[PDB]
Amino acid sequence: GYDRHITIFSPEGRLYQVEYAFKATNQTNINSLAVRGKDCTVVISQKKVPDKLLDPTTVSYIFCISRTIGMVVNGPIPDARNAALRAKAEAAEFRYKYGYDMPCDVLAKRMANLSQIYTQRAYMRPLGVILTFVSVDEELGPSIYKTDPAGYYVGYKATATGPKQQEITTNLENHFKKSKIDHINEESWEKVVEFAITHMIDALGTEFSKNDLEVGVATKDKFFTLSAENIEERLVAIAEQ
Amino acid sequence: TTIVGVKFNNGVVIAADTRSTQGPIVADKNCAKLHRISPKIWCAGAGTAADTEAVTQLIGSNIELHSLYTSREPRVVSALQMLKQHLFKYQGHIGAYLIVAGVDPTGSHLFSIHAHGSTDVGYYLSLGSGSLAAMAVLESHWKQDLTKEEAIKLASDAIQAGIWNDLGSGSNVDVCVMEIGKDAEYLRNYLTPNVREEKQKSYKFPRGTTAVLKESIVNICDIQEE
Amino acid sequence: GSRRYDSRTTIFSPEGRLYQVEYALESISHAGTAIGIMASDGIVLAAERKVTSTLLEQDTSTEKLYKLNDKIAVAVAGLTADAEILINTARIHAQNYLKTYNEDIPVEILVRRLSDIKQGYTQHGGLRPFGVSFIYAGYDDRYGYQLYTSNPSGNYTGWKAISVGANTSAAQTLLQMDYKDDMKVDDAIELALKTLSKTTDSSALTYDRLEFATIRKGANDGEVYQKIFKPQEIKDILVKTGIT
Amino acid sequence: MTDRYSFSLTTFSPSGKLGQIDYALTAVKQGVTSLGIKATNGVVIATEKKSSSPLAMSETLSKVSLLTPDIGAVYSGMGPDYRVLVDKSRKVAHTSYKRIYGEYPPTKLLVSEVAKIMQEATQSGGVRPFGVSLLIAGHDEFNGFSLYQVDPSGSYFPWKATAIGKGSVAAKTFLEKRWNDELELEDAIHIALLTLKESVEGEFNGDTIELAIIGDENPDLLGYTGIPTDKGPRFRKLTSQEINDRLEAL
Amino acid sequence: TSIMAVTFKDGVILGADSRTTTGAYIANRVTDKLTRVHDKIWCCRSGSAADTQAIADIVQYHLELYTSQYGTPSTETAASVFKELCYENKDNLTAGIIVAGYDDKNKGEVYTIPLGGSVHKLPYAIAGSGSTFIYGYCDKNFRENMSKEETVDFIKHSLSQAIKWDGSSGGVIRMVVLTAAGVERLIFYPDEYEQL
Amino acid sequence: TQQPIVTGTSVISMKYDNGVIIAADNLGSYGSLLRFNGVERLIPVGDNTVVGISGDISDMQHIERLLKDLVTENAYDNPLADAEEALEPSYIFEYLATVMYQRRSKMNPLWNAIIVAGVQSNGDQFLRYVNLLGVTYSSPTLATGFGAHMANPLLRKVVDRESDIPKTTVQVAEEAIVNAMRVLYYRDARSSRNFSLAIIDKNTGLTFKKNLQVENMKWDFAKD
Amino acid sequence: TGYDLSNSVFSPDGRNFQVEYAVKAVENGTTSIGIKCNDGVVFAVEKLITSKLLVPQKNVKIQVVDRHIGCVYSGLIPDGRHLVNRGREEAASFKKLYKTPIPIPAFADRLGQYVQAHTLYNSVRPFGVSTIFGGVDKNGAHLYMLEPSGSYWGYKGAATGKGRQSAKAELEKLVDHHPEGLSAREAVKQAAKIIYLAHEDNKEKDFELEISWCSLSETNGLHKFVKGDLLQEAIDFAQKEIN
Amino acid sequence: NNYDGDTVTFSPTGRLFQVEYALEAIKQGSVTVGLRSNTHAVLVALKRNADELSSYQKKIIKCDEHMGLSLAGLAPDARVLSNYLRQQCNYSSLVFNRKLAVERAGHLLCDKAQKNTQSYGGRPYGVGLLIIGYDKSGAHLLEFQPSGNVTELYGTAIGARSQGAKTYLERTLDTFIKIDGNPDELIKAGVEAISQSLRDESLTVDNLSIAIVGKDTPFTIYDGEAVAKYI
Ligand SMILES: [Cl-]
Ligand SMILES: [Mg+2]
Ligand SMILES: [Mg+2]
Repeated sequence: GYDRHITIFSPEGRLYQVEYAFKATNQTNINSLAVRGKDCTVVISQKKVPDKLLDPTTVSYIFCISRTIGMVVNGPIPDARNAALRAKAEAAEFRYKYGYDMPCDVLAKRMANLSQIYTQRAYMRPLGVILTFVSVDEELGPSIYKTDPAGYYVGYKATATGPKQQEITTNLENHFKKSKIDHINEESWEKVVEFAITHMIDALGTEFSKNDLEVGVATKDKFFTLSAENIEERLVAIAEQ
Repeated sequence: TTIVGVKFNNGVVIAADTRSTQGPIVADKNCAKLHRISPKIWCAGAGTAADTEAVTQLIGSNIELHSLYTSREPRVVSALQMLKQHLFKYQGHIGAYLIVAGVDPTGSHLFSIHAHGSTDVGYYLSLGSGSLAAMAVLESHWKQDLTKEEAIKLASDAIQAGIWNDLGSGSNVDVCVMEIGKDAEYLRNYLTPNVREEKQKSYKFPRGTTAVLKESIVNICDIQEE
Repeated sequence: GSRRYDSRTTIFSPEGRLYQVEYALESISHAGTAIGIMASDGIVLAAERKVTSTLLEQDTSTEKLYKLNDKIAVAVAGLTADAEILINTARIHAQNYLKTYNEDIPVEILVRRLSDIKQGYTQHGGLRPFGVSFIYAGYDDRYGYQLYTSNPSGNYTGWKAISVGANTSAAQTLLQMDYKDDMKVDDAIELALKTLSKTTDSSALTYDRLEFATIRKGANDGEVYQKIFKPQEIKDILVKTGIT
Repeated sequence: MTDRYSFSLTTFSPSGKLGQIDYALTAVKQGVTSLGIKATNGVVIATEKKSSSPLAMSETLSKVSLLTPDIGAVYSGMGPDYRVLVDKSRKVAHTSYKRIYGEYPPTKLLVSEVAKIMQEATQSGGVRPFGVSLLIAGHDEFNGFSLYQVDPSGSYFPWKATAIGKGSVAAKTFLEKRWNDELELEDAIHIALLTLKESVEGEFNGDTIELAIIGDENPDLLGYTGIPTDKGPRFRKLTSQEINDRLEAL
Repeated sequence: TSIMAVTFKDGVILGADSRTTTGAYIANRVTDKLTRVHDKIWCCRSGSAADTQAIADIVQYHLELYTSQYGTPSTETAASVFKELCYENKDNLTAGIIVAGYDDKNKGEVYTIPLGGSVHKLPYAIAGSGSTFIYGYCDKNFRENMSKEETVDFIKHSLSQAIKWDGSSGGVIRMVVLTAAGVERLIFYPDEYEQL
Repeated sequence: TQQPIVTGTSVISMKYDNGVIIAADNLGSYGSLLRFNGVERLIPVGDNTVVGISGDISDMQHIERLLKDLVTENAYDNPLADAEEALEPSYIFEYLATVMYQRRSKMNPLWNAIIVAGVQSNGDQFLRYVNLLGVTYSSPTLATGFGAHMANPLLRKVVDRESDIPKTTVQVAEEAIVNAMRVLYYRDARSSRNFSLAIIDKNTGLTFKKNLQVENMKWDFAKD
Repeated sequence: TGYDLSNSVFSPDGRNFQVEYAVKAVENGTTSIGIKCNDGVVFAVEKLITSKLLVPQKNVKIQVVDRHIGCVYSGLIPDGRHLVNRGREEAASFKKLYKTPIPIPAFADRLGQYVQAHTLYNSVRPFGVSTIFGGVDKNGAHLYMLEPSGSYWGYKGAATGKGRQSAKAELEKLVDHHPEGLSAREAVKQAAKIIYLAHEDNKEKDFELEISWCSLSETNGLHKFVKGDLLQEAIDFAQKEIN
Repeated sequence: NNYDGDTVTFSPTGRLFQVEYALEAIKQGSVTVGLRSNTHAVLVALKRNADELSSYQKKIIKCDEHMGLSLAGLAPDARVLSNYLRQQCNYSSLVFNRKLAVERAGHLLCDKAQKNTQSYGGRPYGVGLLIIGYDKSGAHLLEFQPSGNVTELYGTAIGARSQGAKTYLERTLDTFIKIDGNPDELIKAGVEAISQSLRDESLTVDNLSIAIVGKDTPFTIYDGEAVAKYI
């Protein structure tokens, strides 16, 4: 039974090491969510600091890949940072070679191709992570593209990742069934973040303080993360209506 | 060789003469110097003709693959970056001097490129042995906010200056117009101001004039059946 | 480390056999039968395609018979993809020889080269062998018409008549019975088709299940012609020999 | 580090089977159905866009891919394996042909190059076979229209019409009854849509079906005018609306 | 080329002419010699146009990758990356680069990297063929902690003289101002600076 | 193979009874252009060694970084890095001499002439020279470039042989060095008025003097 | 089963058992700690005196990287030395290209990526150490702890080895009782106490205390070992607290 | 058990069995003792013969004028490691005109041994070493294990029955550390130490091997009638 140890086919045509890498993805017990506005793309993720000895400012699963592209990761931090460093290197090289900023969907494809190689080559293991890339692309507009350990990737109107992804997914599905549009019809990113947090609260059934969340926002020509005090202002507005 | 590039209202135009030489001898009287890198990115080449042709096709090939990989139409800045890095690596030994022009989702663009790898931006440019004659015309008649018709006129007038005044240039004017939101229109032999006059005499020989030693049928067909 | 997952493809058994070679030969025994017969005035190559469909485009299809150069052809039995790798290598070797000596490569020299490549995969590299057996039909001005076979071990031998693939035991007995030294191509064509007709696992032998080829000096004067038969031409020769 | 897996991971078993290739074919069998039909004046290839989530934008996932202006490809099996094979196939069409002969390869030879890549993943050290079967449709001047299937082993076969994946056995029987040598392209598209409906459970429309043709030259898709010999690509992907128009005449 | 960079109270300003030369022929009369390698780190280029463009593109790549990992780089760090390329490839390069940048901690800084690949931190720097003619003028007229308007005048007057005497220099005078307030581009035409 | 671009001129030095003195001006020339006026060409290593460098400035800055790295490396896993296992002048010189000879042997030299001045653990004076060719030598007085032709003759009048070293005080030695720097300013066209001077003494340690100037000059007699 | 016989193999849980077994070697090692103070960091380690024949103060465990970073580790000592050697190469190349000394967060990732790389292949073994490291850069003090998996975070206080539970509890008290912060000299005293308190898990043999620190005010942002009078003062403070 | 097939595999309790098996080869080896004062450092080694016709296997190897070691375990592995030490001592002298510190020599040996414990295909070294030397900080004694662990000591012993000599040195610690400026008495203490590890056999003239290094004493090895004085 060595077909379960390396990435070769089982008699059912399955790759067990890939399947087990998907399971490692939920080891952090963290849920993330991404949505698109008119002018922006918002990504939120749960933040859990279980040890009082930790410096909470260094605990993060959101990464600034380039000026325009942000990435949230679902999975262990070592594999997350491995993927982050590579994505940063790939984005920088792309700009040098081809003279323009690497698009979000193209970076997703590139990282997905790298992941595919780990499923075919025996000496390399898959990374136990799911990567959600976000940006406001200069051609395609607000963009969400998500990669997994199988080497699969696709664009999203909105998406969710983590142990409780299904609850969040169904909640988002129901909203877009009502509105009948592919995005949040809102002018400011502040209100799109408020939408994202509200619908995560509804889906998970839990309340959040300023230290329980982590937020990333993509606008035209920059991606940035919010501070605890920026998130607090967001939480206050949600409670006041 | 005379090649020019001119920006206008809603796009860019490039033009070139059609003479290729080997020292003082004219090898081809109707040469095609306007090359296609991609459907809406065209370039004209001066210098070593094989190098301009080869470097254009290599980058054009890689641009096509890049376009397929990214699901996006190719950009002029990509062609420029790939061309300059390739040429810099070979330290001028690849003798390609190019004017690169085109339209893409970002807009309309005009650049020039020198064999060592240096690039330039401009509203009007000229390259080749007839570049000084062409640039004289461009510096005399260029203005901001040219129309399509004015730019074609200016570009071909600049090539004509090279044709008539530079011995390295001659014959016809080729033009390619790249306008935003339109197909690029390649105008081969846009002007033909150098048709040879009828000769004074016919030099068709009587049949049997040439002395022959042997005749034989050459078998170009494959080995036959039966 | 990695040793754990190594099958060790190039080792002897306690009996002194090469495991992977033996198992590759087992694979080849399930492939469609290919037959080669050598006559005084030419060579015949006949081969059976494996259980086909009515929607298969036969006239553009090739799985059995391949041209190596103008004088040499091969019949394949085994993994088609493996065979095409070796076939391309053989085509290159023939051209290398032609460039070097300005003469067409003698048949045996080409056969030895391909057979040596097969041998290498059984002695070093830790890779699986090629699951292919070839019948080589060819002509040169030293030995004239020649038939050879090679198998995954890299061993090769010469033949007057030979079969590879499925039911070779039955096929070889039938060939040994009816073959004679003074035989001609037209007689050899009939023997090859009759042998396939009796050994086939199909209900009947039809044109759409066959590939056929002849190498004849039936080319206008001292030269050799290769003829890869078309579907209609296989249909005609089946009627002529009285099988359909 | 270093790749220390320099030995084959696909080997012959006592019965003569190459296990990893058989298992790859099993993965293809589980894959979503795709098909191809050849007409007198064209070829059609089609498949279902099985969307993993309704929040996913399935237009961003292309199952039918342009390889050259006159050659297209579709698959059944593992999507990621297909995606990298399309990248390699596009590149090899240039490196081993267009950069040599100044023209795009004929369908049969590009198929041959893709097959070679798939064969090597079956013998080279430290790799598994590709878990896909490909259907490649194309046109070239001297061979006309053609359709090829490529399997994990690297074997390839030319077809008049065929199907691969989930419901291939039933689909091939359906195609045998309908196919003749006098079909026009529109007839082949009609038959393709009829055949594909049988293997689809849920929604059946232009948004859930991906369909492309190899047909007439499209000068409107060339992107430039002025060269008479350049007349445009023969590969064209049908739009959502174009599919729905032909579903009313179904 | 006539190029210079000058630190002042609020930051630093880079200045340059716009002439590119192949012999006596002006191959480009409206060249942009002030090049951006990071948001508030720019450089002035002199020497081979191919070499200095290649170097600047590589530095921009290095600082873009630095920023993604470690945040905004210092001007000293940018100068070091320039130096590494110029020093290690001294046999094959003809490049004279002035690096200028604005930090909030360090404020305006200027580094000059001559042919050999050495680095020199200075209050102001001049380079290019035209600089030879203004060593006297610049040394007599430079003061530390000048205002924005004074520094613009100093550069305008300096490059005016460099253009007047150096045939290789000419066209328009461009400047780029680097402060806490942001990045401002300036341009001055012949009819303005020739009458100074 | 290259050519020096930005260059530094003479470095001069001598031994005295309790230690060594070394000096060099603060100029970086660009051919005949006196381009850079604030260049430090004496580089201290710890509190017992000063390395003086002439020739190519880009290569000097490279050597400066090598010495900085040498101090970092010596401190690694070394509890006695500031005591018995500190860097000696002799260690620093031998390392540089190795690098210089290796670089000339690859036909890619560091275009410099270097003088390492210092005091050893046992109090012994250290003074040795190395250049772009890997050539090395020691003497009671050492000087590079123009200094070799003009400074050495003056410094050798103070310490002519080994036995003159114990008879030479630090005041007499510094006086001689300062006078030599004045003479070089009179006569070397690639020299400057501003210079640095370093004294390494076995009792009082390392004294580094910056922003020194050539003074008490005679020109008056030029009016005739 | 068999999933734990080879590195880089995912178990059906999604776990790398070989990495988890490396943690067991870390837990078997001596206690080492790190404390983040107002303008710097303090490192301390327990050194077991196996025999009288060990020369006191000679077998130094804490290691310096560059001139501003300190590193201490518990587990297989040679593995820790190998990691520090790599760290020294990483810091040297950073300073070579970028001039400035490597920032602590930057240095943390360099070690992290290297340790993570030893979980990607079966041809290598994971590191059998957890490393506590940090120092002062342009943005102030930073303290990190890095595990065999490659995982690392920033810390206010950190502990690893056989007496890590005891040490952690002591560190948590300091965080609660000093929200404003701890001075460098206080942190040295507290570090001595915590190692002495954590020595109860290793009470069979007696030990030797080793402390180091980097502080902006006390050491000019350079890494230095605590020696002589300041070390004795910390030992006295520690001995007073256990009695 | 299932985790001792190679050096690249941890056991479930975090042990490296191949390294532990390499450690076992040292325990089978013949006893050797190391001890030092403030002026000198001494190695004493019991050499082992194959039979009465055979020679006695040499145990002590000189690395430089100021440094050398004694071995216990696989002798060819000691030759590889001592050759490496000779090269490193030599590199230090040629490049830096500097005698290699004994502590730094220990660090280099640790790192060389470590690489063979973390990679596939290789194996750990199967030998233990006792390194003595005199450098700028005086006399030194080091103990090397092929796990990579190197330790600085006043005295120690490795090999079969080494525990008897190690206990003796632990008692005598305060006495032998004070034997300054008297080489003969320091060797006497070492010969008396190694005697606590003998059974059935005693120290003969071709059995005993002694080495010494000190303040004004280059590393020298004594064998044959040169050690009869100490028998
Ligand atoms: Cl890729
Ligand atoms: Mg793998
Ligand atoms: Mg001028």
